Amino acid sequence: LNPMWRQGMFVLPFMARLGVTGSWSGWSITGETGIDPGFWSFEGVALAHIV
Amino acid sequence: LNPMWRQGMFVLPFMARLGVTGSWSGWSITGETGIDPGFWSFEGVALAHIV
Amino acid sequence: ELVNVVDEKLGTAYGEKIDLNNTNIAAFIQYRGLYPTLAKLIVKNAPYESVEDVLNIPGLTERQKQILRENLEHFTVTEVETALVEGGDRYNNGLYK
Amino acid sequence: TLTYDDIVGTGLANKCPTLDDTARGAYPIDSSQTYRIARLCLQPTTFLVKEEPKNKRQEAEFVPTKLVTRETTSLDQIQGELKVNSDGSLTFVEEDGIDFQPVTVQMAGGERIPLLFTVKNLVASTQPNVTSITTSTDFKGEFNVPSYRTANFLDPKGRGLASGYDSAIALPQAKEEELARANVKRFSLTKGQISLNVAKVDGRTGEIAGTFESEQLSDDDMGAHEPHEVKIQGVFYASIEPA
Amino acid sequence: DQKLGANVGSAQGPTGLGKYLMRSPTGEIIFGGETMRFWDFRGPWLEPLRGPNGLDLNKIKNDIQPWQERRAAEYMTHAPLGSLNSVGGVATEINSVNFVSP
Amino acid sequence: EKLAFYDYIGNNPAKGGLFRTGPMNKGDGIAQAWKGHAVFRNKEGEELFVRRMPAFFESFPVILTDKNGVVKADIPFRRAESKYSFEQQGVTVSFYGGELNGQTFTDPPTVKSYARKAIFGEIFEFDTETLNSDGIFRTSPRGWFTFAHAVFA
Amino acid sequence: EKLAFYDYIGNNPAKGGLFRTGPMNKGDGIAQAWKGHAVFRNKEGEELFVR
Amino acid sequence: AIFRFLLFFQGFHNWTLNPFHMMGVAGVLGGALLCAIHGATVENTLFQDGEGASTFRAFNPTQAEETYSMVTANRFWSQIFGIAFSNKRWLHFFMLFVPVTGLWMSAIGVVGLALNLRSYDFISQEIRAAEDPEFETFYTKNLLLNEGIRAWMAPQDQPHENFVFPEEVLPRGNAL
Amino acid sequence: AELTPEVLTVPLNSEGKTITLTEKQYLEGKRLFQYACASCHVGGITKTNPSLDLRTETLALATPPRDNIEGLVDYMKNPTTYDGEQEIAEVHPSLRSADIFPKMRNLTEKDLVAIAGHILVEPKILGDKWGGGKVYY
Amino acid sequence: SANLWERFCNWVTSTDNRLYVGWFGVIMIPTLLAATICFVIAFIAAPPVDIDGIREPVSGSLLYGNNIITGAVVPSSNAIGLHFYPIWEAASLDEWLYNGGPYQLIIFHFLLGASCYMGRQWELSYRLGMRPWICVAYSAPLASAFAVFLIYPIGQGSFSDGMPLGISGTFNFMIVFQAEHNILMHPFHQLGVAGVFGGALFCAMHGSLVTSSLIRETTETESANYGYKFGQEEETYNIVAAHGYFGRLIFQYASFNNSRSLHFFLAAWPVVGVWFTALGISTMAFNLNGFNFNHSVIDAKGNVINTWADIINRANLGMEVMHERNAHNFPLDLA
Ligand code: CLA
Ligand code: CLA
Ligand code: CLA
Ligand SMILES: C=Cc1c(C)c2cc3nc(c4c5[nH]c(cc6nc(cc1[nH]2)C(C)=C6CC)c(C)c5C(=O)[C@@H]4C(=O)OC)[C@@H](CCC(=O)OC/C=C(\C)CCC[C@H](C)CCC[C@H](C)CCCC(C)C)[C@@H]3C
Ligand SMILES: CCCCCCCCCCCCCCCC(=O)OC[C@H](CO[C@H]1O[C@H](CS(=O)(=O)O)[C@@H](O)[C@H](O)[C@H]1O)OC(=O)CCCCCCCCCCCCCCC
Ligand SMILES: [Ca+2]
Ligand SMILES: [Cl-]
Ligand SMILES: [Fe+2]
Repeated sequence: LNPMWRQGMFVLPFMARLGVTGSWSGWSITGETGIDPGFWSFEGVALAHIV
Repeated sequence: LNPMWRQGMFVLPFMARLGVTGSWSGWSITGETGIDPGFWSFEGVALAHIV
Repeated sequence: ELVNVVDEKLGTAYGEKIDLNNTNIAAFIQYRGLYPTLAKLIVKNAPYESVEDVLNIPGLTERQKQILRENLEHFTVTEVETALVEGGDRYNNGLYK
Repeated sequence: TLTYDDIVGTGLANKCPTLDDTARGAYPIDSSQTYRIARLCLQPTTFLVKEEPKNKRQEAEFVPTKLVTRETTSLDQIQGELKVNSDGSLTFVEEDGIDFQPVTVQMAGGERIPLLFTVKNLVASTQPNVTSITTSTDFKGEFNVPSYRTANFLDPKGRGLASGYDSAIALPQAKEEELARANVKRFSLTKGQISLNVAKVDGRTGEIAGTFESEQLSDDDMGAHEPHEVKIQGVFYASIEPA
Repeated sequence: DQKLGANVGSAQGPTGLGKYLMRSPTGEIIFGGETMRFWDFRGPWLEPLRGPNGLDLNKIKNDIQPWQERRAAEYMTHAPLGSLNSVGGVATEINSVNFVSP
Repeated sequence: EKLAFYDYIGNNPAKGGLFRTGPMNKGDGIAQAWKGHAVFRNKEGEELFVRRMPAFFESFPVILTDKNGVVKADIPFRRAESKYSFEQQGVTVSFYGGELNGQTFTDPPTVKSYARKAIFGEIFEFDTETLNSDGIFRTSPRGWFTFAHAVFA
Repeated sequence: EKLAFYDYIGNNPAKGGLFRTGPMNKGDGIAQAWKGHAVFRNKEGEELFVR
Repeated sequence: AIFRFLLFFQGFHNWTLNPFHMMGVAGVLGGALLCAIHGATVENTLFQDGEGASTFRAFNPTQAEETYSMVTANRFWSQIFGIAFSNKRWLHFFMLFVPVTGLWMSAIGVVGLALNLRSYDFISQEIRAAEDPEFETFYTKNLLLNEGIRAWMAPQDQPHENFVFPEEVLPRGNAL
Repeated sequence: AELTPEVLTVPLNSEGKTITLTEKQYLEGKRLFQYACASCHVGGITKTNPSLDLRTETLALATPPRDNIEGLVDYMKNPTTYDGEQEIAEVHPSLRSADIFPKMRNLTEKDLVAIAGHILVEPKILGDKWGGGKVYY
Repeated sequence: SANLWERFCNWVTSTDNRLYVGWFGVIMIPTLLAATICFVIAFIAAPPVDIDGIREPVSGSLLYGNNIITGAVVPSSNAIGLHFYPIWEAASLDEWLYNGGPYQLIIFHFLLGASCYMGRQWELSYRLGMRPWICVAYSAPLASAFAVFLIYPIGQGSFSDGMPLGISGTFNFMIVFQAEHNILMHPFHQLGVAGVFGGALFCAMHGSLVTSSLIRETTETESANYGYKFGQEEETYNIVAAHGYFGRLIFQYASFNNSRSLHFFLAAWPVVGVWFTALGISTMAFNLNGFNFNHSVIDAKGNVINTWADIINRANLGMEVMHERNAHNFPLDLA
């Protein structure tokens, strides 16, 4: 009932469309837990671009 | 219980110290009614300076 | 409604006399010959349903029971308060000089 | 056997003893000879936190959590009598020991969930008629879960229960009805459930081992907010002796 | 406090950490309080209380020797704390004990 | 009421902060009415007096003394050995003139509440809603004029 | 619930305004739960339908 | 008697949290840096005007050439720090500006403390700290230190007030 | 405002009888108090057990009474718990344990009396300070 | 290629680089970059840290409710003490951030780099044929960073007692220090402010005198600074006119006339003063504190006559009594 597109998320969906659906903090777009996104999480992608 | 110096008035007291204690709208600093401040009201004073 | 149990306790017998069910062990030092041996026994031996129940502590010598009877007027008894008894606070409530 | 220095820093100290795959026998109960537990030990493996189903009641499940503290979880040196009951059952009654360890775990969001993992005042029981303790001889019972923080604890603005400030001294003329909950400290006390299921016995030396599962509430921070429901799974080790 | 009838093993301090005994980050049973930083200390007076997992609750409960108690008291009251003008104690102490650890 | 209003520390220019902007009403709120003079007494009937707050202090403890200045009651920090808690002393408060005129309060929280307020002098009723006040004292125009001209000079 | 949520005009992109800034949650609010399907009837028992 | 004046301003005014004071220390501390760095720079970029090792005698009291290599000084700091002076006239005015400006800012802060118009608190912080008992910053920590300073000092520091603070009303942590 | 012999008059025994110390004794006691007590009893407190102080009132409610020269002197030889139901000379400095507490070897009975006198004179001078801790510093 | 390694060494050592990457630079540059990057990310986004090891997390980052003034990087846990706590010593980063992991990574990398920074201040001076000792002046502020970030924690037995990486956090370190050590009443500290005050003093002294005795080469409506060109032969100010003035302000022989003796004094005073203040922190890292004149002067009866030293002590108790609320269980603070 409270997905990204309700929270005015604009960049987040474009990262989810191509694979990146997890965070280093543990949560995930699909709503799963215990998953290991590796480096390429939302933080990772954001990190990369800044560099 | 709610005088000028409680409402953060800075210029208003200096206008009352020298005579100007009424408004064109009817009220007055002392708290009286029916009074006629003439032209030299707080509005009047403010008006003059602008001119 | 929300209330501070300790401050509320101070409006009872506790806060006027030594509560055998709550008050910290160091309080027994303000009366003659109560502290080391006896106060340990009092505290260690559970709560009491009445002041007099302290005379029934198993093992008490005839002299110990004598001393206790003397200081009964300085004792009271209230409901056991968790905030005051938990964490071993009756042996050390973090208070010193 | 290994000395202190043979354990230091290895983390082995936070590990309950284990039995070999062999030891799967059975320990006998005289029922006319008193028994006690010289050493019960509980070692956590997983901390599960039941998530709040939001407003939308949809039934909630337990979710895994990351251990944000370190290897300080295990309970050890537990002791008490293992009295034999009329119906031929066994009930353990804890006396003393390292019966509690403050644990703090993180969640998906990043929320830290601090809890007081404990088994204080444990009263576990078994099945009726248990002449010999075999593999899987369920122990079940309750324990007490005292407030995470004790009476003397003060919040960052100095307020506390047994000590500290009476109110929000930083807002001298603010309305107090809203701050009520945060000014008035409450001491929480609740019950817990645990079940110790044996997996390895050893009638010779009289030491059993297996796994446990316990449930309890987490810290409510002196009654400032609602506590989380926690499920805790791990392994245990008990040393039974006549005495 | 143990002599006063306190169960040091299960005693809960203000933070809920362990008034007298707690665990080191690797699981060893150590002394509680701010003294958690000095859990690396080894000393003749203290070692006989140490077990294979750190401080043994059983030795602590009934193997404490008198020479150890007064040793602890001695060293406790002779910590390397002092002033330049040699006044033993914390910066807020009163003049009396003229001492500064060598 | 006007006369009583001057005997309230929330009109003291020495109270406030450099970045505590806005009128004094953003602080304690718009004054509505005088609750009345609070008289504190203990079980023996003795009248106690609240030690007022010096301008220097951001926060001040609640202490009650008699005429001779002997401490009879207070609000303890450590309860473990409190001798003068409002509960132990049966402190009560009565009001004369004003909103709370003729009324008496004996329940410790309520009594301690007003005692907590008497520190500031005469107790008043404020409107905190309107201006969304934060309950933190602010200085008067008298304070600001003095500051600016002292710096400028 | 998710399926029912899509059948709500407050998620229709054709609703809103040019200067109605922020996420969709600044509008109707953060969706908490599905109150449920509402069936309307009149005295005769006839089931009615909302346009 | 000056040390207490410091501790007082901390406890009562929270003087360290004042922006005008911070500029103050920045000027003094930064001024004491300029003093050091420039002196060291000059002594270690000197020309050889003598045959002795103690280069002090080798100075010309009657002007003429620059006694130290300004050009070398420039390229040095430009490579270690990235920035460097290149105008002795600006460099020395800068040495005047920094510590004088700092002292003046610290003065203004004190003028505000006269009316007790201090920089004691952050309202946004206090409001959260009130509602939320788990919110703690080094800012919140410091204010608790101030409360202790005020309570324990006031009685003997302000005799004229005839202060009497019962042991029980004294704000204290655990054990201590 | 001086150390009169009026101040140096302290109770000798339980039966009301008193003794008057001299300025030599006081100083000597004060010096000996630093030598063997101050370590744990600085300013009338007890670092290794803050629950029991050297207040005259505390010493009076002791068992036996230790609020006199005689009480204190006996204590320095055969120390007991507050109720007196247990001898603690093994973990407390005393004459019968000078082998364990070397500082007490030198101490002779004069020294004991001086020290005892010191404990009774200080609160007469310092007052609440002598008993309390950092609060009264 | 004349030889790859030979060329590499020539490039590193090259004085034709915009920024002199020295041999010390080979260590400095990477270490300083890790320190800074880790710092910036932490100060903004790091989660609360259980500094006192009492499971009482302290948030000090922007995103977690702080501003510049309050925000800080919180020292490692007291449960860790002096133990080495790298990322690869934690079960997870969540754990690493909770126990104040970043702090060690920063202070260690900084202190290392800041040391090599001193090493480079020699190297470049060597490559350019100028005298050394500039780095010796920088040893004073560095020795302070060392004392505050490393020496004091070593002495006290935990890095949690090291100075936090933040404004308000720095204030806490001081206030507490004063309580536990009475630093204001310590000679080495007093020498420090003497050096710092005198420094600012002499900085203004030298600054003004020189800028006031400038030779005229500028117009009335033209910046007086333009009367100097980069790379001059002769001096831009009348040092003999400067000495003539200052020599009359006090008295001749109490005035400098030797520019070299002047600039030496300008450098010596603050460096030496700060050196002692750094030694002060390093000394009080082993609990050799300031003068204790508590209850010193007493009257003929024995009553305690208070001094300002006592008034200081009351302020100190309050700090002592209130700091680290829930961290203490026992009477004496021996940690
Ligand atoms: C990093 C540490 C640091 C630093 C660098 C500073 C820096 C400063 N502080 Mg400070 N402060 C700090 C931390 C720090 N603070 C902390 C932690 C506290 C505790 C809260 C304070 C509390 C504090 C207070 C309370 C005050 C300062 C003030 C000041 C400023 C003025 C100091 C000065 O030049 O006096 C120089 C003072 C003079 C009066 C100069 C005139 C002296 C004459 C000319 C000398 C005559 C000498 C004579 C000829 C010789 C005879 C003497 C005889 C003995 C021989 C300066 C900007 C002061 C300020 O802002 O004032 C505006 C001030 O009042 N500070
Ligand atoms: C075009 C690309 C684009 C799109 C589609 C979005 C979409 C969105 N952004 Mg976003 N954003 C973008 C680029 C974009 N962003 C960029 C480049 C930045 C960096 C500055 C941001 C920074 C940003 C922030 C900080 C936030 C958003 C938020 C949002 C969401 C709310 C929508 C909103 O507030 O609209 C508002 C739209 C308008 C007010 C329309 C403005 C049109 C102007 C006034 C026309 C100007 C005409 C011109 C002056 C005429 C002169 C010409 C004449 C002389 C000829 C939405 C998903 C919010 C969010 O995350 O939601 C929770 C939020 O808080 N955005
Ligand atoms: C100096 C004369 C003066 C004085 C004493 C006042 C007094 C007052 N004004 Mg006011 N005002 C003035 C001039 C003055 N005004 C002028 C000229 C304007 C036109 C812009 C206004 C516009 C104005 C508005 C719009 C409002 C007030 C309000 C108020 C009241 C609230 C006070 C307040 O918010 O302070 C706040 C004070 C500060 C935040 C102090 C700022 C100090 C700065 C940050 C220092 C800067 C240092 C500098 C950058 C350092 C760099 C130097 C370095 C490089 C060396 C108070 C009665 C309010 C009111 O009516 O109350 C109900 C209100 O809403 N004023
Ligand atoms: C606390 C620090 C401090 C002190 C003690 C100090 C001292 C001095 N600075 C002077 C000068 C200067 N100071 C300057 C910039 C600075 N000075 C600074 C900080 C200081 N400067 C800072 C930070 C700066 C940078 C802005 C300049 C630019 C000058 C000068 O031109 C001048 C000089 O010649 O430099 C060498 C001298 C003025 C002599 C004078 O007027 O005597 C005559 C007047 C007398 C004797 C009356 C003074 C009476 C004072 C007000 C009361 C003192 C009370 C007691 C006597 C003192 C003891 C009390 C203490 C224990 C607190 C004097 C030696
Ligand atoms: C884990 C290992 C990671 C390995 C990293 C990968 C290799 C490093 C790649 C570097 C890429 C970035 C280039 C930067 C260019 C530059 O700096 O100037 C370019 C100049 C020009 O010279 C230079 O440039 C010349 C070519 S040209 O002129 O630039 O075209 C060249 O000929 C000459 O050799 C050379 O000196 O380089 C220099 O002057 C050399 C010094 C460079 C200093 C590095 C930064 C120092 C940081 C100190 C710590 C700061 C702390 C944080 C500060 C906020
Ligand atoms: Ca939750
Ligand atoms: Cl603190
Ligand atoms: Fe110069």
